Amino acid sequence: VEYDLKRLRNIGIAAHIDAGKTTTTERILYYTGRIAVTTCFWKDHRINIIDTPGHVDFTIEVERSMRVLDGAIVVFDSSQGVEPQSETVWRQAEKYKVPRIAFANKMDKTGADLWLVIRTMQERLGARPVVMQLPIGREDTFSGIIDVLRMKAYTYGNDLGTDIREIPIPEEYLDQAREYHEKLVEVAADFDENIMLKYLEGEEPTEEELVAAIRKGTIDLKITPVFLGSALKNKGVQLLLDAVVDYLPSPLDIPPIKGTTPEGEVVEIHPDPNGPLAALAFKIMADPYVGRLTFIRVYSGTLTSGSYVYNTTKGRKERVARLLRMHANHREEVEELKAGDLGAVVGLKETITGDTLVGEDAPRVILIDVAIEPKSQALARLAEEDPTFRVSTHPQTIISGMGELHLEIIVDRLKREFVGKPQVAYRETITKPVDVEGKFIRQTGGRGQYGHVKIKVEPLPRGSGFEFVNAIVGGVIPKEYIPAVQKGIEEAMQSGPLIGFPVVDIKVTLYDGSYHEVDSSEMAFKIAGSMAIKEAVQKGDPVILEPIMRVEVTTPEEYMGDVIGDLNARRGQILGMEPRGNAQVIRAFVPLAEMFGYATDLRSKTQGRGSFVMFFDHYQEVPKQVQEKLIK
Repeated sequence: VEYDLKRLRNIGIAAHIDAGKTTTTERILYYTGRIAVTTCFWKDHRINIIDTPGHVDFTIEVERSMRVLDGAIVVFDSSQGVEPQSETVWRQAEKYKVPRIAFANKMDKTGADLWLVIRTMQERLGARPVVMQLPIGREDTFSGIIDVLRMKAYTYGNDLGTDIREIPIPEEYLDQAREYHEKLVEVAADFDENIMLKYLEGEEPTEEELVAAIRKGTIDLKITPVFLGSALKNKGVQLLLDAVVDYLPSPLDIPPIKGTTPEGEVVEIHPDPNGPLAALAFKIMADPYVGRLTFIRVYSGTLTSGSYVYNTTKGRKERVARLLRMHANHREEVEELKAGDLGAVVGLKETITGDTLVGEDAPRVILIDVAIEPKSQALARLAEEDPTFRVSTHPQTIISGMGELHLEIIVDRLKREFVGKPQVAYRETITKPVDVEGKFIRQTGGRGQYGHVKIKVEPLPRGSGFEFVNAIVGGVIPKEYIPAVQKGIEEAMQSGPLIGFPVVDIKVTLYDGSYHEVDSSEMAFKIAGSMAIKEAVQKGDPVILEPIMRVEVTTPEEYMGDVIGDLNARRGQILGMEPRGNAQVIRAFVPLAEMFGYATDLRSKTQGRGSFVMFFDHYQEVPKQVQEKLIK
């Protein structure tokens, strides 16, 4: 019993709200429960159920939720096969190469038609779908379910699961089954030579050969078997499981994961238990008891309760208090989880998500600027988890960073859990080298001040930051003020001549000036300094730098034209593109500003079938035609 790395099946139920990703799990658990990562046994196997983001988009949450599991059961709404949403899920599973099966749920709701699913899938996703079971009864008749592999029926006595009888296929369907059973028999052929020869003689192949040949084909990604049923009616839930055990991948089925080692080079992280440990934190949930817990996934070696781990992604060392195992009904305190498994590690700090943990003996390996900003308690705890955003000064309340309205996630993880102007982060920098001077003669009253300096600001390559230099020879400006100067210069940078945005990519070279043996002061040289600047800037054909964007739109081949079109209107610079299995993806450059509410446009331009993504790539000027407008 206990554990065998072959008995492990780590899966997540990818789908949508409606499709039934929830009910579908609520039942599974109900069922495995008798006869953020809940685990439950089913027929000799440990099934780890890695809860999926399921909020449709918002990859980085979904990607982690992906690289972390092996299985995946894309469940569909049999009232409309491949609805737009679930496709994108697929694309996601698609992208990350996760082997997967399909569940035609709601097989009793009015529209319910298995083929509708089979038609679509083959069409929209372009998958090679195997039909695993036929249904008996139609929609709100849908009685039992057939197994075209073992050729055996199951009639469900009620919508509760307290009734269910194996029965021979009533002759009503007798042929239909005999038909698809052979199509299946066929498919296998393609994978197990041995099979075919039996196909061609009409020789019926062993149950294993099939079930096992078909499994090979799925883990290979060449196919996607299909099961059907009703979750909120108790029909099929069990079988769906059998499937999971039957054809989904255990950790060793999956290919070793690659890893960035310093010195470059990516490597093979085998699930060798007797190997040096390596794991990944993907979700953190503050628990009522025990508190902040970290769910992980062991990839190589073994982690034991009360041990030390070196989080590479953060240089900090951490001690693993105790370890836990989340069940539906009862947390499970344990002393260790081996390579391939995964669970919650209680007692940890400093460490986040997507972090890489190792063994203080083992090899240490690793597995944004926030261009958009709007207007105490809250941000401190919100800053605890989420190093993405940034509490910022700026001339008085400016959350700043990453994806549109993801900030609105921070806005609602605020005034809910605990405005406006979602605007582009612009910059200002000269383009031609200027030579200036600053001066500050005052009286302030009876105490006279004096501060006079001379600099030469230049255009720094985009990317280079700020560079402050000193040419001052033998004190013309006394060494004790120079820093003051550097301070004022550091203040002027704050609000650019043009539109008042940080100034950047500039080289300040202080080279002369003067002073009054006493009329000078610290406040004095910080002034002429934030003058010599604000001055040299507006007199240096200043510019407005905007965030050119790097985007990844995923359009099926169908609309891949008018997309490259609208996109091109976005002032974007398409630069390439590769195909993503069925559909094709396009990577370009699109000036952030020319991109808001893009989501719903893509939404409309493609029937709600396209999905993009974007990471800040860089800064570039903006033709006066844009600036002229931007200055209005």
